[PDB]
Amino acid sequence: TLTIDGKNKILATLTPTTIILHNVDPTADPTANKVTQPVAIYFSEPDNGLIASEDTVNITVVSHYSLWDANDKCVATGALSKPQIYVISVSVDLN
Amino acid sequence: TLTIDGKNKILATLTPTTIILHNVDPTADPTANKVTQPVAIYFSEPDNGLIASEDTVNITVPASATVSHYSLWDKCVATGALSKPQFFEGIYVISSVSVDLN
Amino acid sequence: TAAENVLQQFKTQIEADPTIKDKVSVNVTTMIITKAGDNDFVKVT
Repeated sequence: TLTIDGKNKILATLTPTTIILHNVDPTADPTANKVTQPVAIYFSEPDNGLIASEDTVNITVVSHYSLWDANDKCVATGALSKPQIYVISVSVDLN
Repeated sequence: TLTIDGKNKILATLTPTTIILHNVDPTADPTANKVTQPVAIYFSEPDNGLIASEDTVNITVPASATVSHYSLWDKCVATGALSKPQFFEGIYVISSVSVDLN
Repeated sequence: TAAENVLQQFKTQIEADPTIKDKVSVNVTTMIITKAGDNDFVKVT
């Protein structure tokens, strides 16, 4: 049950830098199923346990996604709004 | 929906050096209601998005005091309620304390 | 797509840019562009 201060401490170090979309869920395996190419994404400072993207990235061509950090390690995964150019109209939360 | 790698990287940066016991709930105000003095605690390396203290901790509860909660410091980073309150003087034994993201 | 005002528009867009504002400097009076912070390479075309 971390306090807000601890959560602010935490999220400051978890800094993703690129996002890749997949036709199949990459949570089981973040390597295969890559449909797009690395697209840069930027995030603001943490606050209340939330970090939000600074700009709505535009990706060229899936129903899934997978965040990556600067050292080729996947840090998040999940499914998109709808299967199917895709516009990323996104934040990371500890709640 | 962080992966295990993200949880491990995140938890490696928590460095709670000491613990303090409180009779009133410290979540609303962790600075007041100090029952016992700070006691050093040690934490292991993260694994599967979880950490735990490497060894037991002994704390001297002052006279005619009661313990209800605890708070970690290094600044404060976490708080929680003890499994059961206890009106003692004596030594209160804290086994492994775990912090989890699951 | 509509002289100082065009350069000021460019300067504001650059300084509000998510990435370029971090690592490029702009000054206007004519316009000038140089390094900012650590960045070692910059080009304009």
